[PDB]
Amino acid sequence: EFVCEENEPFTCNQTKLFNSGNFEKGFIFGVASSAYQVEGGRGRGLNVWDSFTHRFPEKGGADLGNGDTTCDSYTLWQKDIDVMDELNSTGYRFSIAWSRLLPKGKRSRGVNPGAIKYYNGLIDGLVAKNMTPFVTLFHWDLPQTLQDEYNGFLNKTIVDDFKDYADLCFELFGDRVKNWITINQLYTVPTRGYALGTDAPGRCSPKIDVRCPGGNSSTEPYIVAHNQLLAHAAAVDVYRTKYKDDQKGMIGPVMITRWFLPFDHSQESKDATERAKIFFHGWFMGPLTEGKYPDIMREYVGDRLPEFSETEAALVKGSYDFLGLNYYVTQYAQNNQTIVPSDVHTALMDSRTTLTSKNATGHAPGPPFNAASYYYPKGIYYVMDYFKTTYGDPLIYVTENGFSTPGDEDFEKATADYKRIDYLCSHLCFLSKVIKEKNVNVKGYFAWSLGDNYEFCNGFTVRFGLSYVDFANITGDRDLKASGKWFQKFINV
Amino acid sequence: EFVCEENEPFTCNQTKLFNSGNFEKGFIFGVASSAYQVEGGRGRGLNVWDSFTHRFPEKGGADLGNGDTTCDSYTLWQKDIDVMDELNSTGYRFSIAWSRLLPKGKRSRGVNPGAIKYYNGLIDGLVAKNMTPFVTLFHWDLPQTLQDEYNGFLNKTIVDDFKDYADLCFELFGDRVKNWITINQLYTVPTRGYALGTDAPGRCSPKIDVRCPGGNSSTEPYIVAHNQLLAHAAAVDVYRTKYKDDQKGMIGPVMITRWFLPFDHSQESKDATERAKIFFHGWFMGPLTEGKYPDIMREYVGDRLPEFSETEAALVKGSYDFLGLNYYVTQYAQNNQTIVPSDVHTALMDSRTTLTSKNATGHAPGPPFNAASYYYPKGIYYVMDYFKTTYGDPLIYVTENGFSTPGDEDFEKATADYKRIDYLCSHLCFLSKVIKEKNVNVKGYFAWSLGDNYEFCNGFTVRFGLSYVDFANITGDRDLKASGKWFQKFINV
Ligand SMILES: *[C@@H]1O[C@H](CO)[C@@H](O[C@@H]2O[C@H](CO)[C@@H](O)[C@H](O)[C@H]2NC(C)=O)[C@H](O)[C@H]1NC(C)=O
Ligand SMILES: *[C@@H]1O[C@H](CO)[C@@H](O)[C@H](O)[C@H]1NC(C)=O
Ligand SMILES: *[C@@H]1O[C@H](CO)[C@@H](O)[C@H](O)[C@H]1NC(C)=O
Ligand SMILES: *[C@@H]1O[C@H](CO)[C@@H](O)[C@H](O)[C@H]1NC(C)=O
Ligand SMILES: *[C@@H]1O[C@H](CO)[C@@H](O)[C@H](O)[C@H]1NC(C)=O
Ligand SMILES: *[C@@H]1O[C@H](CO)[C@@H](O)[C@H](O)[C@H]1NC(C)=O
Ligand SMILES: *[C@@H]1O[C@H](CO)[C@@H](O)[C@H](O)[C@H]1NC(C)=O
Ligand SMILES: *[C@@H]1O[C@H](CO)[C@@H](O)[C@H](O)[C@H]1NC(C)=O
Ligand SMILES: *[C@@H]1O[C@H](CO)[C@@H](O)[C@H](O)[C@H]1NC(C)=O
Ligand SMILES: *[C@@H]1O[C@H](CO)[C@@H](O)[C@H](O)[C@H]1NC(C)=O
Ligand SMILES: *[C@@H]1O[C@H](CO)[C@@H](O)[C@H](O)[C@H]1NC(C)=O
Ligand SMILES: *[C@@H]1O[C@H](CO)[C@@H](O)[C@H](O)[C@H]1NC(C)=O
Ligand SMILES: *[C@@H]1O[C@H](CO)[C@@H](O)[C@H](O)[C@H]1NC(C)=O
Ligand SMILES: *[C@@H]1O[C@H](CO)[C@@H](O)[C@H](O)[C@H]1NC(C)=O
Ligand SMILES: *[C@@H]1O[C@H](CO)[C@@H](O)[C@H](O)[C@H]1NC(C)=O
Ligand SMILES: *[C@@H]1O[C@H](CO)[C@@H](O)[C@H](O)[C@H]1NC(C)=O
Ligand SMILES: [Ca+2]
Repeated sequence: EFVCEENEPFTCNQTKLFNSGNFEKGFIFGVASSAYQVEGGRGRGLNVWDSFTHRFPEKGGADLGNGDTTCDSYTLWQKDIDVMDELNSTGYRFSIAWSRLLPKGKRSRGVNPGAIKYYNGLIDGLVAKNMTPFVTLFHWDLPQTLQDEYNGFLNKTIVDDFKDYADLCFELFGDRVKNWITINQLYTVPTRGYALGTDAPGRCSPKIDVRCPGGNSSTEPYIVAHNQLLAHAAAVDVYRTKYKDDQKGMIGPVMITRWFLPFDHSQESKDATERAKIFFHGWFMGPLTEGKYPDIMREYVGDRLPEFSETEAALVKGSYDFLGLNYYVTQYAQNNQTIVPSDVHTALMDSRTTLTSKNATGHAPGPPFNAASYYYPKGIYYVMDYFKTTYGDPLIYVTENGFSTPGDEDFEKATADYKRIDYLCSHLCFLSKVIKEKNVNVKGYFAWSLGDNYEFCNGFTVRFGLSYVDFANITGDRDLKASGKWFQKFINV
Repeated sequence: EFVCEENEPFTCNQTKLFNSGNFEKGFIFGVASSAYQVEGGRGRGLNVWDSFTHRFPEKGGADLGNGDTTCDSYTLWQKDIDVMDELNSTGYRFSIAWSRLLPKGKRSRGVNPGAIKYYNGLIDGLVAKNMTPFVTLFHWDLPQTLQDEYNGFLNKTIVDDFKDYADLCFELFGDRVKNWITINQLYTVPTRGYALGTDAPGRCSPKIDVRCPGGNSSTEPYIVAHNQLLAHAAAVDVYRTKYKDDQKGMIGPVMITRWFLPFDHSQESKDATERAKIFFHGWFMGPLTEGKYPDIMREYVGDRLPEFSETEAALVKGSYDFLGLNYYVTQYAQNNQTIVPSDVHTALMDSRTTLTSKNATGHAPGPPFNAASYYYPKGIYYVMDYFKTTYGDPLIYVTENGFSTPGDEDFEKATADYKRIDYLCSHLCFLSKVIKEKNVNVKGYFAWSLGDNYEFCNGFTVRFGLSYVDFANITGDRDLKASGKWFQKFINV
């Protein structure tokens, strides 16, 4: 029995006391990436994130970076496998770019054969290395023409287009791909893309930001999330009834997870802490389980929250085989019953709560994570436990988990990412405890990311990768950082 | 009387004997640019050239450059006026970006107010500086969603969308803008964008280039050019019936002009030289004057050449008030009746001619222009005379004329662009001769370009501007090259 440390110093970076043997045999220790962050613009059509970044370069990052060239994994895909081979990664999570397979958006307008060859090459390369291909259908890279036609997910037309795109993917790669993920972080797009206007497509209220071409921020996020659920339900419907019969695989969505703590020792904070969990996670888990949003959210939002039809409710309910939970940090929750003017009101205010980084006394829950948050290693223990106890204990994979490091660090400092090692071992340490003590059904962990790449809304100012990628010499060998070496030795027996 | 020199050395760089007084008083000596090459990606939607450059970086230039930032005239628009003020330029030619005023392509989908403020600022700045606003409605920057919906100009739908977009421009800027241009270089888009696949949208035959997503190099160019005439006629139709009554302005198209010489002293070359002029110029000038395609083109192309309807023929005929001629170089023409396989045949081969840089004896017609051609100063004299005699009422504006300089030249070499001075004075020299001797109705000349910018299909490998723009320091002062100083002294007499 090992005592996991919650604050510095950390002894989990020693493989003598912390190794893969602390987890059950067959645990998936892997890495992850996103299509827009690695692939690039070559051989693919323009998507919504291209338009958002090009029109508002600051919104895509302070460095004004974009997903045009990044590390060019579309051309250097073999290099990613080489890094994984050195990492002994048994699995890998990547995204299929909709604007690559369907540059014109719709399947009827044509399919890019070069896209199929590229993805087949990567999948076959993983199979030759005996790596499990975790595939994300949608990673926020919606084709641009779809947004210019029916505003993307704001219209229900996207459900049919997403169905056809998913239907084509199963026919091409379903023979080898067995882990299908529909959408990554369902909560992110309606909140940061349709309420705050900080992500693509950039819709927000005029008072929230004049740069937004338009938006309401009080009705659009609920509409977009409602149509996303219908599209996600339709994709699961197609896969099980046509491809699961022969390919024998599972399909499941991925949710963003955060742990919540009371701001102080008051009952109002305790209710606000519970409300934060319900609104942040139950907003989708409720429909995923009972086919309807939580009653408290339904009461609070009222008519601004749409409702699923009888046909839709059956499809949405139980529309998952596994859950790709992603946990990064823990935040404190407090009560905020302040009435807000309509011009600046956002859907995030409907919970009547305020999320903070520090406690009432200014104490952090853990070591610093980024410029404006701190990571709480025990938070992942709570998140897995919360999902297991609140919902019928499902098959859970840690599809995304990582630590941000400043990009201005030189090669020696970036490779010596001992802080990244501390983040990963500690979170894995509490992950092992919750699997053992609480019997939580967690079988896979994917560190984010495989290598340094473009970060949404931040450009290249920070790095999440386990392997350093000198963007001045992207064709050069991508050496593994000290965190990468530790992860391989952690896997190695 | 000055003896115009056709080859080196050139004595036309002395304003003492060759100045603006050689032209009639009120002659417009100005500069020109295009939206995609100067404006940038900020505050505008994605167009077809964005997709072309992003998907095929090599096709957009060896340097892989694109129109994302270039000289950033959207942010530094005052700098362009300052350079023109230093040049004593009496006029200026610019383009209104369709993806800027209408980022979604269709007028019903919304109008960008920030675009209106930007264009009004430039127009108002020009008026305060006594600058003549020459506006090009379309400079090949078609909105991407329009191409992704109805294949751009390949469909007749483009006529209605272009009509509404042109109508909006007259309503906003027609109070001050009096020189409206519908399309720039009508011949270029069907040939280099739908036959060779070298320009946007990149449609070409599979054998011509596998990189092209698809196209027929023998049928698509004639269809696209047919719809351009319908779109061009519609834009003129709107201006005359609604705005010409009160605004009192002129609207006219712009065509690319080349002079042709026999390859050798044979009759077959002489026949081919006459055919080259008909196919290069008469393809549109014929319908613009007589309402029908040239008879020789109709016989040669046959069914692959479309025909105008009775309603369309009346609208297309006489759908111009002036003609913006652009002349750069002269090419030799020879006969070539070689039958080509259909899979590799291009529409350019329908003339049964071959265009060469040198004649049969290997002699160049003039001093070198670029890496693979030479400029013939007397060619502009022939073009004005040929257009005047073949097409009565020859109201002619020289909308584009310039000399390219290699980008690898350092700051000192680029500023000392005496080769550009030699090109400009000599072409202007023959321009004065044809105005007097041949009595051609030429009133304006626009040198290309105002400053160094992105070059289509070439990136930033070459420079056409009269003022040096250090692209590492785009916000820095844009000093005038020796050609810019000469041009000001040419006017300042
Ligand atoms: C006409 O062209 C000649 C040839 O370039 C110019 O003479 C150059 O002047 C610059 C600056 O005075 C010198 O650096 C060059 O060395 C000169 N050329 C040569 C070959 O020595 C002349 O200044 C130009 N004059 C006008 C009025 O444009
Ligand atoms: C663990 O971290 C400490 C922190 O400085 C470092 O010195 C040590 O080399 C690391 N060991 C391993 C095995 O990662
Ligand atoms: C595991 O990592 C080692 C370290 O380089 C490598 O040699 C080996 O090939 C890897 N094994 C697999 C199956 O990729
Ligand atoms: C959804 O699709 C079609 C597209 O033309 C349109 O008629 C309908 O009004 C759209 N609805 C919304 C809310 O945009
Ligand atoms: C401050 O944080 C600590 C742990 O980080 C927590 O125990 C304490 O309750 C917080 N302060 C208040 C007033 O709740
Ligand atoms: C409570 O909400 C209001 C408006 O939503 C906001 O201005 C205020 O800062 C919030 N309270 C705290 C402590 O952040
Ligand atoms: C959002 O829509 C509602 C419709 O009830 C309206 O009352 C509100 O003013 C809108 N928001 C903004 C910022 O206009
Ligand atoms: C870039 O990487 C390549 C790898 O093959 C190497 O040969 C080259 O020296 C590197 N150049 C620089 C400037 O780091
Ligand atoms: C452990 O590492 C060795 C190389 O040191 C490698 O050959 C072996 O395959 C690794 N173990 C597994 C299970 O891949
Ligand atoms: C002509 O250019 C010169 C630059 O030397 C400038 O000072 C002058 O004001 C200009 N004349 C105009 C714009 O009438
Ligand atoms: C445009 O082309 C498409 C076929 O891909 C179709 O919607 C339509 O028939 C065309 N437009 C018109 C006006 O016919
Ligand atoms: C080729 O051109 C040169 C000058 O440009 C001329 O002297 C020569 O006679 C020409 N030869 C032909 C047309 O065969
Ligand atoms: C004549 O045309 C054919 C096909 O376009 C080409 O292969 C041949 O080189 C041409 N002849 C000359 C002399 O260029
Ligand atoms: C182009 O179209 C013609 C007739 O429509 C056909 O004969 C030819 O094969 C086509 N070219 C290609 C490359 O398909
Ligand atoms: C950029 O240009 C400005 C003005 O020309 C100048 O003051 C500055 O020193 C330049 N900086 C660099 C790094 O070239
Ligand atoms: C010559 O330059 C001066 C500079 O102020 C300018 O005012 C004038 O308009 C220019 N043209 C003539 C013909 O003087
Ligand atoms: Ca770009």
